[PDB]
Amino acid sequence: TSHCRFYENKYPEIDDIVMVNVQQIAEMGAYVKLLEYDNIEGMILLSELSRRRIRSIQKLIRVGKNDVAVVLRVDKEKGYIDLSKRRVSSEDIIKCEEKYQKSKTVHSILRYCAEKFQIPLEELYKTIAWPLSRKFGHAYEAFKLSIIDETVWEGIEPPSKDVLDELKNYISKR
Repeated sequence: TSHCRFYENKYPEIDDIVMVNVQQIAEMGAYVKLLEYDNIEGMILLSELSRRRIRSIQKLIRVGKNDVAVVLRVDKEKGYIDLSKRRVSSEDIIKCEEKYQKSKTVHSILRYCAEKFQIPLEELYKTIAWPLSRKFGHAYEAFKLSIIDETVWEGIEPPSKDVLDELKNYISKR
């Protein structure tokens, strides 16, 4: 449709560095959404927001803004996810931002097709993006590689040869 998770796994793994958007700041901590996992809910309790004891949170974290966090716990039965901002090194922030930007581009591209050819976005991910990602590490890389090498598309069975062409074609411009 118009939204779908970036990766194959529904939930992130522990120790994963995810990009998040801060929805609000409660008394227990911050509520955020995982931009890369179709906006599922995640929490960062106070002691994990920083070392200091804020007692004036809206000062350190600004609502509506993105941020980087590490996954500490994941309860798949209830859908709860515990994250930390504290523990993220400055290097992790840079790596996370780079990956997100790439995943964002891939998504934006696949979205173009999803609409145009009127097909469910998740099918394209399952049929193009993830498989390519499984082979070249990240779909974004495969897309760039495809520009200079057709052998990339080998094995990929799109929903219809028609879409694959519009894709090959779209990746070219810009």
